[PDB]
Amino acid sequence: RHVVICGWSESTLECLRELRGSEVFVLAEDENVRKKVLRSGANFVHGDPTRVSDLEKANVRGARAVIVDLESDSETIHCILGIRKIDESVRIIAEAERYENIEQLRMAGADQVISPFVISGRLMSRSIDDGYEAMFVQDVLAEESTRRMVEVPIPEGSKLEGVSVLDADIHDVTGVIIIGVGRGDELIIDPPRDYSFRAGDIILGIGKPEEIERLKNYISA
Amino acid sequence: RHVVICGWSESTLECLRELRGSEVFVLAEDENVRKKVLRSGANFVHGDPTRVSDLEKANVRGARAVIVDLESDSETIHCILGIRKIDESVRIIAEAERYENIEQLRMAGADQVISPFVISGRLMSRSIDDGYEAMFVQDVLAEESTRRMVEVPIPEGSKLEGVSVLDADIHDVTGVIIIGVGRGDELIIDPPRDYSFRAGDIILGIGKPEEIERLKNYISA
Amino acid sequence: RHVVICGWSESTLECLRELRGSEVFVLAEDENVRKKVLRSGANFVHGDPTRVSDLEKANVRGARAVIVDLESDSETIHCILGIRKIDESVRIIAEAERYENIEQLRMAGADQVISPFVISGRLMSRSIDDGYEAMFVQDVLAEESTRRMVEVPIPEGSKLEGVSVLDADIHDVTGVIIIGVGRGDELIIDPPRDYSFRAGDIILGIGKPEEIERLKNYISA
Amino acid sequence: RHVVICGWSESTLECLRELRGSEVFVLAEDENVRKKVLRSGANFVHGDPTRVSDLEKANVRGARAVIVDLESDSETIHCILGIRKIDESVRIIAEAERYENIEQLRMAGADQVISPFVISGRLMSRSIDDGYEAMFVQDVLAEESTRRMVEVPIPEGSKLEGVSVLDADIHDVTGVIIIGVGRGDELIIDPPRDYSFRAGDIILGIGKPEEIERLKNYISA
Amino acid sequence: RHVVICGWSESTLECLRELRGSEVFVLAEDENVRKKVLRSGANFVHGDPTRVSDLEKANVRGARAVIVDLESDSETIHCILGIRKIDESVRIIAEAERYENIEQLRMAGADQVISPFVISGRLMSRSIDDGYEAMFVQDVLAEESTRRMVEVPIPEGSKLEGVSVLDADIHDVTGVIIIGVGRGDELIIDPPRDYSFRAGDIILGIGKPEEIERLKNYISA
Amino acid sequence: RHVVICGWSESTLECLRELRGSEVFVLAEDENVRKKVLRSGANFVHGDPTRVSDLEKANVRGARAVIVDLESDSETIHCILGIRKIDESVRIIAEAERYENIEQLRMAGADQVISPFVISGRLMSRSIDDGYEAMFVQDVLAEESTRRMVEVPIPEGSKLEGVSVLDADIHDVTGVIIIGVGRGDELIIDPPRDYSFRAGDIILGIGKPEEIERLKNYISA
Amino acid sequence: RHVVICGWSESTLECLRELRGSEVFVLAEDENVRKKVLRSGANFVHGDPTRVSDLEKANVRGARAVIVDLESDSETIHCILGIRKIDESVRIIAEAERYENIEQLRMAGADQVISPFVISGRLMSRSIDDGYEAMFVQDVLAEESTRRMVEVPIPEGSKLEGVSVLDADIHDVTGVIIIGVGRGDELIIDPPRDYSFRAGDIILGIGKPEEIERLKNYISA
Amino acid sequence: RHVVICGWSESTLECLRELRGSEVFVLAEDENVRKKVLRSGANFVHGDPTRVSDLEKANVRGARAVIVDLESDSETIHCILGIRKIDESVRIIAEAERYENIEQLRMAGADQVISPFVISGRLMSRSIDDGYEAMFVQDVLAEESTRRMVEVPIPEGSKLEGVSVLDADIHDVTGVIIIGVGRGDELIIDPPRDYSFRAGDIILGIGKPEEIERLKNYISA
Repeated sequence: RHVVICGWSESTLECLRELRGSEVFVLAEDENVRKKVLRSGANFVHGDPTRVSDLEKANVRGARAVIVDLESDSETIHCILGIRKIDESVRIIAEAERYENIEQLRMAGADQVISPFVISGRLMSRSIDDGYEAMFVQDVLAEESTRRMVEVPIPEGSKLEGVSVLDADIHDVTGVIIIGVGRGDELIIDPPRDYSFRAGDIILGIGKPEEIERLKNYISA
Repeated sequence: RHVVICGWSESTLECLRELRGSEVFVLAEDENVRKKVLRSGANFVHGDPTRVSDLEKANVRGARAVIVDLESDSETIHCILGIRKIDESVRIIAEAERYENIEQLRMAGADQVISPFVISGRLMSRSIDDGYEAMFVQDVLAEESTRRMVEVPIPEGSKLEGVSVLDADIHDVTGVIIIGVGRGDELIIDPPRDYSFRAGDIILGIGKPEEIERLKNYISA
Repeated sequence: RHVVICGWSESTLECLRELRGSEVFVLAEDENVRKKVLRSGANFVHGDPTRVSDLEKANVRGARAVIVDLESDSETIHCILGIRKIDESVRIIAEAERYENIEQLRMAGADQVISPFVISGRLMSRSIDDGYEAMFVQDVLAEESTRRMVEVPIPEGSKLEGVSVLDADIHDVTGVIIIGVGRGDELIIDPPRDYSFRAGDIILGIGKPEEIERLKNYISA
Repeated sequence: RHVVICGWSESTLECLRELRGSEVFVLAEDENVRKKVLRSGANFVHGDPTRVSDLEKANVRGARAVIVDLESDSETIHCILGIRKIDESVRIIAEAERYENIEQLRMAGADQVISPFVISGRLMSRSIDDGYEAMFVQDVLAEESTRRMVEVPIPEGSKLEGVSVLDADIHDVTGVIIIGVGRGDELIIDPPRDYSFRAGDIILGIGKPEEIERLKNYISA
Repeated sequence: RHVVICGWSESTLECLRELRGSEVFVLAEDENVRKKVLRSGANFVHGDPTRVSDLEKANVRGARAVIVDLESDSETIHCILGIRKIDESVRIIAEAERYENIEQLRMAGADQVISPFVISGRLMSRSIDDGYEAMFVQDVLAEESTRRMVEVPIPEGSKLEGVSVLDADIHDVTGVIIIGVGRGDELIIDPPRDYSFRAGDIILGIGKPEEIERLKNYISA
Repeated sequence: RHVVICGWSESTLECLRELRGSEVFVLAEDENVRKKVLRSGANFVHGDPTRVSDLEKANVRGARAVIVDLESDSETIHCILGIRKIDESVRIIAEAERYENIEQLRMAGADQVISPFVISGRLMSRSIDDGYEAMFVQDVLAEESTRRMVEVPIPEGSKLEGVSVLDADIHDVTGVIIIGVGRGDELIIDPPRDYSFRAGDIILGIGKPEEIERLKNYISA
Repeated sequence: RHVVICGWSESTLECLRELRGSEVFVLAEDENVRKKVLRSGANFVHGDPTRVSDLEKANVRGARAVIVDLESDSETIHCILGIRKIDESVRIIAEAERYENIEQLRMAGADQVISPFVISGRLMSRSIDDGYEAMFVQDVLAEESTRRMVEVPIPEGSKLEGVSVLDADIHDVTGVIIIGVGRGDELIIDPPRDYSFRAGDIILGIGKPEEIERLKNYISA
Repeated sequence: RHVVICGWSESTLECLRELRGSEVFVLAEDENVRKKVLRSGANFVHGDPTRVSDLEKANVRGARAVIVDLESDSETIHCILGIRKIDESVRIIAEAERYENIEQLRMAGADQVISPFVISGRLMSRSIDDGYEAMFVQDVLAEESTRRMVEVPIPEGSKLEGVSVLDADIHDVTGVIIIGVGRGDELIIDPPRDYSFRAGDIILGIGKPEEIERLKNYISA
């Protein structure tokens, strides 16, 4: 199981910061891309990511996950549609440029959508006056200068097994703010006070390196 | 006061959903852009955002804010530098493509920096396995489908003035998670338990429309 | 109610041979297209037919039909999807370039697809030796030099109402070779001999101009 | 005896679906085309198909057939002219974009013309209202989902030799709709009832795999 | 009756030095050509000279003559074919780039071919050693600096009517070297000594302007 | 000694039909040109013909002749200027686009100018009415179908040495029309009746292959 | 007497900073240049500066001076040649890119040559080590921070008329470093100690605005 | 230690006249640059000199100097900033196009700036009338035909150590016109009469080669 990236932008370069060590195949039609992809220590596959026979050429079936990021949403959607006809199980992460098309990328079959231009534009217009939101996003989601965001799983037979959010007191015990809990494909933001934790649940929250460290300790029993 | 936009992408289009009805002047060299900018109900100024004389031609001095989003960070930086030479007061929001260049846009004189490709790429790599963080960002920062992030100010003569975060009990009172407090240019994420609120402080948090309303009530009168 | 054409090619031009006298609106982004479109006696709408806001600008909702034929299947698919989110009733006729994408075009929401490239290329390989098929296609489906394909509806109170296909004996009476009968969205090619006609049925036949005239009379009053 | 293809499009790619296994020379001047051609399993000769020296380089002389599909009818007509100047015998199959030029493709020398854009354009305009015709052509000339078009010869000493059309009663005996009969270079569509079959005639008809198979038996032995 | 020019090169600008005073319509697709064509006191028609409807648009039927000079031979031919399809009578002067195609221009329907590239290439290799031929062509066919080639008609009731070439003694009486004599469509280069002149014959030969005036006088009245 | 060719048109390719078997080097900057240049059996030198160091690179000093035919007159002139700067003796044959620049190539330092565009334009305007001149240029200077122009040298101790033009009676003895006589750098078109031939003079005239052969014999031995 | 400028660059723009107030015609091929030229307050003529007819359209004849700065030395040379055909008197100032062509620009007819790329590259290579030379040129010929270069003429009835270099002792009297002396068309840098001044001689020297001011005083009255 | 050059122009070509034989590495993104750079005897690094990772790859750290001259002031500035973030010691020589940006190039960290466009344009306006200045610049800074600009160090134990400019009398002794004295980073143009020389001072003068040679000897041992 390996990672396939369709298209190449700064996004997919930043993506290879955390996959550089894993076998990554980049599928793009432009030749000039070969140089850049090999600069990042990834495999390059020359072909058209909108063509079904070329998606297979890059082992899309049986692959760990596919990241789609082409030059228009038109191409991005069409590429997704191709993957779903090749393998309906493989995880698809795709970038959406236009807001209109977030819905389309999902209906094409993308598992998770990323809308960086929708965010950017929204953060711009809000930050005209103040935009403390903007510098939050910049410092937590972009730079992670002091704080980071974490997905921590509750392991089987955890200390928090069957413990309500109220009793768990996660924020004061560990320092991490609890944003929400994830089960399956579903995230419950700001969970009810008496929600009960299970093994396999995902805790999502903001915290510094140490507060995160305390969190991981606080969970295994 | 009016808003000047340098360059044109989907970001700046998405940006105009919120200023649509305000005096917005878009400065770009490409002729094809006039067509789209007039489609969005904004003014068009034909010039080179990197040339100082064209920046003045677009009323950058004494403008409310300038948003900089050009085709490369090279240009973005060069544009900012031109603005800082016309007016060192005017608020500058700029989007950075490469990570290495976030530091540079600040040194050039940008007030708030946005890094959509840094976020996008980082979200991509971590969402290969799970990515509940990814769908959080998607549903609150991008789509605002159920929840939203808010900046509410503490009015002069507030009910919460001189009251600590522990005493304020804002989470249990209103439903809104308090992420941080802004004073001046400084955002304090997860503020000290005994931190004292002042008039003019900005509350940054996540909430549903109703939970937001209860917060607005909870401050004034 | 009018016809909207997304994109411009020789197909969409040949299409105006039969609507030449109707309000046809052509939506395309390339400026060069205007000149050609106005030489055809057609309305031109400048815009991106993959952008929902531009499709609506072209009065796609409540139009007679939308013809989609863009530079790539990628865009053609995307366009269809956008139309389908503006109006799910409007009839969509779309041209597929690649074979793999005929079924993508239907699953996007096009009511009728055409694969001129697939027909053409398949016909090529088959005409290397003989190819009486190719000259059938050319002389009947392209030039209509002597014979034509016809769709003739069986009107209310028709002479043929409730008459069996063998009993009707249309080929020997009229001259027209009956290929199939259409009801609703379903075409029964070579219908069983004991099939009954109803008012509303469509007869699909090959025939000479006089032979077709003879059919129109044998049906009504 | 081998096949020469001048120009590269989705049509010529679809051609090699049926030619894969035989010796094909593809002549175009774009280099990008080498890649797609060798992964299609054909020989590639880089050069200008409108230039006679390059056509000769591509073994047009004494080829089984030459298929011409260039970017404009200008080039396609010029190409055919060249081929006829090298070899006036070789079967020329050429694709006409514009209607006006179908007449010219023949006058230049092409033995059979295909006009995909003309067919497509006409099917579009017709299918606005109903278009059961479109879905016939789609499901028999393109997809061959249930029915196909056949060209079966009458072999030497066949059961049907010297038998009249009415006497042969082919539709009822076999299930196949007889469209026409080919003698020499001409197709007689809907032949007279008393037409006599000869060894060497070609039957052009519509039928399913079983009906087709029944037809081949019905003639020989 | 008026002159129609397809395409635009330096040739066609030089052609206009002697029609400037007549109505000339240049038919080209390039917008840039408009500026140049109006700088010569010539009319501009915007259109595709290989498309028959654009050819008709520019009054090709009933035009005095059509000059065809397009960007490739492929086109020049296609253009000529279109003109011949509108009017089989109209005089066609066509410029030929490749030698291969001098034949094809004539078969397409050109009344006179000009092959400046062929002439030029031959003069090049020829003039490496000597090329006295080269400076003749330069000084008589290009510059006409002292001499020039003449076409002079023999008027009705001419002093030369019925006089043989020997008896007429033209070179010695007038100074004009006779190259040939034209009747109908036939050009006799170096006419035999006993060739008899007729009213309507064209004398073709080289001469200074005084030698030409001498000939004019020597034939008429 | 060898031929150096700056630039590449159909002119230069035609030029090579007569040198094919000589070491000819084509100096051009374009990569596409390599293909075509090696397709004619010529050598490719990659350089900028207007850059003197690249000019030297291609053995311009001490080369038999240099043929200049670049894409604009600005370039052609420039080139000629470098070659003259590298060597004032070397034979330069140069093609002229605009009439304005025939003077400029000669002053730049070209030995013989060819102006096919000027010739072709004049022949166009001329041939609207008649143009028997046109078909002469076509059949004698371009195609040489039955006649051609010759340059025949008078050998040392020729039978014509010291014989006058009248006494030589060349036309009547040989069949060749004499146009002019070449001495040194000077061409005397239509030489006076009493011009005395010398060993080294060049007879320039039009003739059939047999008429030319007759002349060669008539002069020597 | 007005100024014609051929071609547009930052140079010709920097030029108009000192000319704005006088009649300037700018001749350029590119349309985009119009807006920037009228923003600079000079007349713009659209046309080909390498063509005589267009140069005449731009009023080169009897202009005060013509400045030539086209995109290649090729064009600049051709351009100058054209001007010299129109007016052999007009002062031609031209900019040389390549060093090899400075000699060509003069031989073409340019009165003064400026070689900014040659000065630049030369200053780049020297300054690797020290480069106090680089900062002199920058601070005197470019920025004129504290000092600049002067050309003060010696008027009729001059105090210095007939006085020698040693006796005039110009540096000690005025602070101005005497660089050279202009007589006719020729500058004598660092003249003999006993050189005697004349009215109309031009002094070329380096100085501050006060030092320069004293020199003007020092000469007249 | 070696020299790194970012971007390529005739400036950087002229630069290699003085380092031709030294290890020069040229960093540019355009493939086409490769061939030109290797014709100059320099090394080519393929990369984007605005990307920090690519400046690193070019060994910018600890290089002798870095010369920046890119397509636009935007890119030139970005480059300098990248270098200063890699090494804040390395000497940066950069070329500025626009006047506004000379300010910026230094503020980005360039040790020495050159503005060939500013000089050139300034000289143009100045030289419309006379311009002996321009011919100083041309013949001394550009061509160096008779006289050169020089930087000579006063070595340790110099004859001139601690001698004033009045007492040194360098102009009358050696013939070189003393312009300024350089110490550290500062140039004192036209130094005071009684300025004392020190070991390590740089003398900036204008001299003939013998004049300069005479200075080198007057200065040592």
